[PDB]
Parts: sequence; C-alpha cells; structure tokens
Amino acid sequence: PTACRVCGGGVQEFLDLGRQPLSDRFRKPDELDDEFTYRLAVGRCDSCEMVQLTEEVPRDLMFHEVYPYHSSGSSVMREHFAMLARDFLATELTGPDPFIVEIGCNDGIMLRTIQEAGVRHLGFEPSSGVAAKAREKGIRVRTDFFEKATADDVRRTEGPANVIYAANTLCHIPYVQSVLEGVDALLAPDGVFVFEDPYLGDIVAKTSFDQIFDEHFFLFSATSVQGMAQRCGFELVDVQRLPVHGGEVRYTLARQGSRTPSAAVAQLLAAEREQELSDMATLRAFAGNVVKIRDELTALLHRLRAEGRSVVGYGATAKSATVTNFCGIGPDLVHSVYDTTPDKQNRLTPGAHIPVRPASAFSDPYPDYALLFAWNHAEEIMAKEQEFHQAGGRWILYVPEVHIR
Ligand SMILES: Nc1ncnc2c1ncn2[C@@H]1O[C@H](CSCC[C@H](N)C(=O)O)[C@@H](O)[C@H]1O
Ligand SMILES: Cc1cn([C@H]2C[C@H](O)[C@@H](COP(=O)(O)OP(=O)(O)O)O2)c(=O)[nH]c1=O
Ligand SMILES: [Zn+2]
Repeated sequence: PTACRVCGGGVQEFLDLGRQPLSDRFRKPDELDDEFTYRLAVGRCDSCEMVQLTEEVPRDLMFHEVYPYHSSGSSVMREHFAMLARDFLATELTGPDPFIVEIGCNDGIMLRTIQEAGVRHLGFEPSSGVAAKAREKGIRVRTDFFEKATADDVRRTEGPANVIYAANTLCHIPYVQSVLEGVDALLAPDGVFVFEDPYLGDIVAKTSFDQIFDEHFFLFSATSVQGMAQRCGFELVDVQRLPVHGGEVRYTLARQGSRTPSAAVAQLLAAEREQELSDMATLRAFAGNVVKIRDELTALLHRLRAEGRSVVGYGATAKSATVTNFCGIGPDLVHSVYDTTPDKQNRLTPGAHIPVRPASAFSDPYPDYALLFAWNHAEEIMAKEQEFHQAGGRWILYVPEVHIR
C-alpha cells in the first residue's frame, strides 16, 4: 500500500493502466528502443479523498532541458492566460509594487502580460529550454523547481508575493506539501495561491483516462483540495470551472479565515457529494468504462484497417502516451501523428513509436481518418483543418465515447 502524499492516509487503487513510458519523451527514429517505464495506476486516499497515482516518476526524469511542451502553441490557451493575467492585474495586483510568482511558467504564456504591464514578477521553470523562450520575451525566470527552500530564497531577496499562480503544474508535483510550505513562506498575508488543473469531475464524466499519465500525479476535486488547504494552513475560498484541457477547476487558496469563501465553493462541494464523485464505487465504474473505451477503440481501428482505410493521429499529446500504450496502438494501426511542435517532429511517440510529422504535412491527399488525440483543442484544430473534413476526411474521437464525425 502507498501513503497519501497529502495526509499520509492509505491510498486504495481503482485503475491500473499498466506499464507506461515517459509521456513527454520523443525519440529519434534511430535511437535504441530502450525506455524508462513505470507502473501507472491511480488510487484514492482513505482519509482526505485525494485521487493520486501510486508510483511517482522522479521530477528530473520529466522536467529538464529538453522538455517539449510549448504552452504557447494554442491560440485558445494564449488568450485564456492573457485574460487571467489581466484579471489579476485588475484585482490582486493593484497595490504599490505588487509581485506575482508563477509556478511552471513554461514559455511565458501568462507572465508575458504581467511583464508588459511592468509588474514585478518571477517565473519558476525548471525545464530550461522553455525557460529560455520565456526569458526571450523579457520575463524574469528562475530555472529551478518551486519547493520550500526555493520559495524561502525568493522571500528573502524579493519579499512577499501578492499572487502565487500555477496552471497545469500543481497536479504534476507529488511533493505538494513542500510546495505548500513554500507558498506559506512566500505569500503575502492577504495574498492568494491560485491554481488550475484537470478536474476529477470532468475526467469521470467524460471517461477521459488520457488525462492520467506520469505528469498528472493528482486528479484534484474541490473536496480533496478543500481538505488539502485546510490541513496545510489555507482555505479554499473560490472555485471556477474552466473548459480548457478537457475540463478544469481553478482553485483559490487564502490563509485560513482571511477571506470568506464564495458561494461557489460550497455549491461545488455539495454537487460532488451529491453525485458521489469521489466514492470508490464511482471511481471503479469510471475504471470499467476506461476498459470499455479501450476495447471499442481498438476494435474500430482494427476494422478500419481490415476495410482498407488509412488512419493517422492528430496532436502528439503527452496524453496520447496513455492511449497508445494502454490500448496497444502502434504504427500498424495509426501510421503517423501530426503536430505543430518542432521538437516533437521527426521523432517517434513514446512506447508505441508512431512517427510524428509536422502538421503542415497533413494536407491533400488526406487520410481517410484522423484519430484526434488533441481532442481538448478540437475547435481550434478543426477550424484550421476544414479542407480535410470538406474532402471527406473524418475525425475519430474516444472522448467521451468512441465515435466518428
Ligand atoms: N516544482 C516545480 N516548479 C515550477 N515549475 C515546475 C515544477 N515541476 C514542473 N514544473 C514545470 O511545470 C510545467 C508544467 S506544463 C504547464 C505549463 C503552463 N503553465 C500551462 O498551463 O500550459 C513544465 O514547464 C515544468 O517544467
Ligand atoms: C492547438 C494545437 C495543438 N497541436 C499539438 C501541439 C501539442 O503537441 C498537442 C496538444 O497538446 P495539449 O492537448 O495541449 O497537451 P498534452 O501534451 O498535455 O496532451 O497538439 C497542434 O498540432 N495543432 C494545434 O492547432
Ligand atoms: Zn490523504
């Protein structure tokens, strides 16, 4: 049995996705076929209800000099983070000399707006190649992990932060207690720690098991985040559901008692309770539906091949490593994957070794079908790929069900 990373409680497994590769490792075709693998399985703590993986991948295996995800590759996300930055400039960052720290700034998708407002800030970005892209934009960035000690160092030299923000980062960090002790050291007494990450309620409702992989250690809910804050000196004082990345919640933590929670917190807590979101039976039902999607997806991809139809994929997502490796889906069924990220092109996907080609290569003559791994970006991708569909090309989705359209 594994100990909960939040409270030390016991974690009960409910889904085992088997042996998996690093999701963001893209190999050159000529590289030795040797990969780090680990067991990906997910459990729920008995005491605090935190849904979490049962085996940690060490941070430095995932995040380092060549980490390939470039946030600013999606226009929807550029706009989503610009808007969030302007909202913070209008509310939490209005004093004399405000200071915002972002955990996991990546290429500077959010902090660019803060920098262009002349607000003092610092991005933590331990993946140095994307850090350098943020620094090219004028952003102040430290190429370190946020944790207790690096938070203390920033408090020492920069003073308190009015906002600490983390998007698609806190749930990557098993050492969430260290991060919380760092937020406690660094946050102003009237500041907020705000984070947004894939939401358990969405994962369960959409059976989007691809949101489960090495970099998503936690699948947060309002119930577990409320517990986590409380256990650590903070309080959950707002929630906002976001449509990005398949469904997220943005959580606002304050020092306990310093602000009164919005009605939104209790409403979401009560909906989670009402729908038995984190009950083990629900979480098992979700696991059973994950297997049903596997079996339906592979039967379709097999039938397409038997009927002489070409199939490729669209989006070399981190997410897709779970799909191809759990389902057994390799270049015999999905010939290539198209992606706009230069450092993933002319590479093979992890585990399954499907070749990745630039999206500019997805063009007449089109394949019959494209398996949409970037299904959280459907609207943005399809708007750019209307010629494909007008030609008769069709999308295969596996969220929330296997279907073609
Ligand atoms: N302890 C830590 N502190 C700060 N950044 C971290 C971290 N562990 C991982 N990261 C960074 O967290 C990032 C997660 S990817 C998400 C990036 C971006 N905020 C977005 O929403 O698109 C990677 O860039 C990774 O290097
Ligand atoms: C929005 C968009 C993304 N992509 C690619 C870039 C990324 O490698 C991938 C989308 O990944 P994303 O869904 O953002 O994250 P993850 O890697 O966590 O699953 O799809 C395109 O090729 N075209 C596009 O229009
Ligand atoms: Zn716990």
